[PDB]
Amino acid sequence: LAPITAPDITSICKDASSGIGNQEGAIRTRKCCPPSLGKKIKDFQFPNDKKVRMRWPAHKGTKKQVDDYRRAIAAMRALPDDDPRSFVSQAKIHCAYCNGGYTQVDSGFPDIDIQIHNSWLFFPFHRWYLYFYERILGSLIDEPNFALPYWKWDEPKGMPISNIFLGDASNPLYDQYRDANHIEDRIVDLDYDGKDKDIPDQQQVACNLSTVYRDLVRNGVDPTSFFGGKYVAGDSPDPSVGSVEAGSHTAVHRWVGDPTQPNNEDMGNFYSAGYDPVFYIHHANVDRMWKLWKELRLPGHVDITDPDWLNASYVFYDENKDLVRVYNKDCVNLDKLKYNFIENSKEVFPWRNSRPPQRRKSAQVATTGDVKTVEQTKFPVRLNQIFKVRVKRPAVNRTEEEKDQANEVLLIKKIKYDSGKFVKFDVFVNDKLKDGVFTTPCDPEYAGGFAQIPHNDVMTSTARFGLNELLEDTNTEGEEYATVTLVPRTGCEDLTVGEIKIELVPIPK
Ligand SMILES: [Cu+2]
Ligand SMILES: [Cu+2]
Ligand SMILES: [O]
Ligand SMILES: [O]
Ligand SMILES: [W+6]
Repeated sequence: LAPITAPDITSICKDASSGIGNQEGAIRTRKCCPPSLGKKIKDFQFPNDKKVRMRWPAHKGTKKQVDDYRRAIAAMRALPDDDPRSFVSQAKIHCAYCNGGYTQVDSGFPDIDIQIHNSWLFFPFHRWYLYFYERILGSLIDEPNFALPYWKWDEPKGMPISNIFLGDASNPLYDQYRDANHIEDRIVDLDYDGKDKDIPDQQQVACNLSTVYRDLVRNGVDPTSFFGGKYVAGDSPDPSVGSVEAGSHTAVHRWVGDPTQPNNEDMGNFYSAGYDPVFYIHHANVDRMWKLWKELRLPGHVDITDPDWLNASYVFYDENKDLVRVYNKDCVNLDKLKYNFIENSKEVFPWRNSRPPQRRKSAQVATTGDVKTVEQTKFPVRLNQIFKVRVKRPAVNRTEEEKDQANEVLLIKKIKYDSGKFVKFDVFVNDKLKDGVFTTPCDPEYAGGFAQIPHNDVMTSTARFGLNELLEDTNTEGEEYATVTLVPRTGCEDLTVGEIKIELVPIPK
């Protein structure tokens, strides 16, 4: 067993040096280390809160919920910087853990950094991060039952940035370093690639709902595909990045960050994202997606039970300025963490049925055209342009019972690129429409994207796309090969793909 283990973050820490493409021009500090107060690290104890903290949609808060949240951020902003509870200290936590603050010295690897992103540590780390953040905010205003808002971008009216975050600096929830084009009641683009789409609001809303369905159902088919790939001590730069992390979560980061800043600060980069209050509220909904993913009660939607994940741990300051070590295993049950999320109390999530519409055969031509197979192709391949290839399937016309027991999964492995820049490419499968056919940004042929916030230690990544639905949706369940189109969107000039294949992945019970 070799679980990732944060060191004494007050003894072992160094300025952030990873994932920041323009350090010279950086708007925020790279000195992201937490203050040293001489505290001894204590083990986590489950909270004894009387009530469950009920996190609320940021666009539908009561006057008290908004005022308390505003009042708490104000108090946090007033704290001396060196206070571990301060506005700046809380932002630096993200920078320390995401941009090279710590090493794996406690595991016996002092020359390897810890990265909690692009791995199965993604969800539980941010869960713990927010747990303490919330409890700190509550303490500052003496509200024992204080709860964060969440950015419900899975709800149409929750998709624009809530107006509680807007205005000027007289509003504590305001951040000047945001994309000026995206703060004027504009609808978030959950599959943003750095350029505004020119599409009707109704269509952006519909595709956003399809993005949530894609991240949580179409591609989030099991723990590996949803949480991200296995990451243990000794592992130096990926593992595979999860569906939410490389999907809606990354899109929102780049959508909010100010593209006129050198690293698209604040939200556009891990090192600066925490200086925007909306960052935590975005991640509050990401945290909620883990809960929703379980609540779907679909096969494969189970929590990780690998000891190497369960026993991984981080260290945070709490509201008492004590150092607390927390483990992944202790954050899986929200009841025990004494918070949850106000839900709609309706039959269904608004995105629950946003599976792309079935492609009509009348809209398709016979074949995907003249295209070579993976075996006829020389890898690696460069994505300086669109790349198409036929991938051998492990089987054709699988039964519902077989599809119920294993996901057919497209693997794009050995994705090599400079990660000093934001990267995105899109993936389409069995695209073969007749000329003239109406298309949208969320057609059934669209498998999703690979999107990566900068995290240069070149870097090597892996993406996993679910095909059980898509092959049905494109009428290609009987075809021996599946035709894969990779479409570069940004940062792919130097990017290389080393392996492409399709596998049957048994659904874990
Ligand atoms: Cu994030
Ligand atoms: Cu993060
Ligand atoms: O993140
Ligand atoms: O993040
Ligand atoms: W319009």
